[PDB]
Amino acid sequence: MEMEKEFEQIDKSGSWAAIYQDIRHEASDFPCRVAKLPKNKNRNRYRDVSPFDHSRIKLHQEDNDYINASLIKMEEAQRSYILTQGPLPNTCGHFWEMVWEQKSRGVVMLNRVMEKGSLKCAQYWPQKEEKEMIFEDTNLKLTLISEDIKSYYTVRQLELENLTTQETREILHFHYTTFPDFGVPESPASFLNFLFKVRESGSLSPEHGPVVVHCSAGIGRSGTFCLADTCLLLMDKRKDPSSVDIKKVLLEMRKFRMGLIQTADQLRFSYLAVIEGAKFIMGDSSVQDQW
Repeated sequence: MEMEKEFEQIDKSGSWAAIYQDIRHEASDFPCRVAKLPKNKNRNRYRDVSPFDHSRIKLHQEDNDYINASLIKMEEAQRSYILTQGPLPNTCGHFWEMVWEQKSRGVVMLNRVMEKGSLKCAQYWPQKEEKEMIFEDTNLKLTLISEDIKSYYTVRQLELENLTTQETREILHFHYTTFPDFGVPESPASFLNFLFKVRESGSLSPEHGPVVVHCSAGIGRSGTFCLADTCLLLMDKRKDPSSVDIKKVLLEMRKFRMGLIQTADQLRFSYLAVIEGAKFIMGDSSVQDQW
């Protein structure tokens, strides 16, 4: 496959930094006026990571409709993702309101609450069955239903209830707990196994609203997850591991949210994942068992 030729030639000449810088230079720049309004300062985790106005998710409140979240709509792949920052202590209600209004079935969390000894995300889901959470501002109730903990990720079944209406929904929470503080995993196997666990759940499927994906800023690891998934989908649709250009798909996604893929490392790991994942896509269904 042509992607494996490119990977090996970029590696051979140690120009990943150069390739990645090129992507930074060519990436879209759109306005983020609403994110930057004074009233929204405390709704943003990082001053340098903002949703573009044109693709931002709007909350359906007439109060303040702002949340730091972007709709990434991949037209050809026929997949949509919402990428958002890790909820702040004051934005957990907004987060779950978005999940509700967007009709999402899955939340994919790619960070730990604490990394590098600092808090990266608020504790926005309940950790015990008997202690549900109520978000008074958005009138939603959230209850931990079950939790399946594996060595490198955890899946939880949550019940989200709209207290206004009393309709309830099941949300699946996919928590990848072993993406390293620095660098990236040496093997994409754990990551791919995770992604396919999300896929098998139905969470990425067209019957539902777009999956919600976040890490701390919602661009690095979040970008890696969506990039790999979309690339594998395009390869599957076309059955042509050669026609799928990962740098172009990445640039396409960056039309919808800035900064997707934060380091040359994450770029290289993205190639790694797509290359290894394409073995499964192309008819070798046994590679999933070895992941």
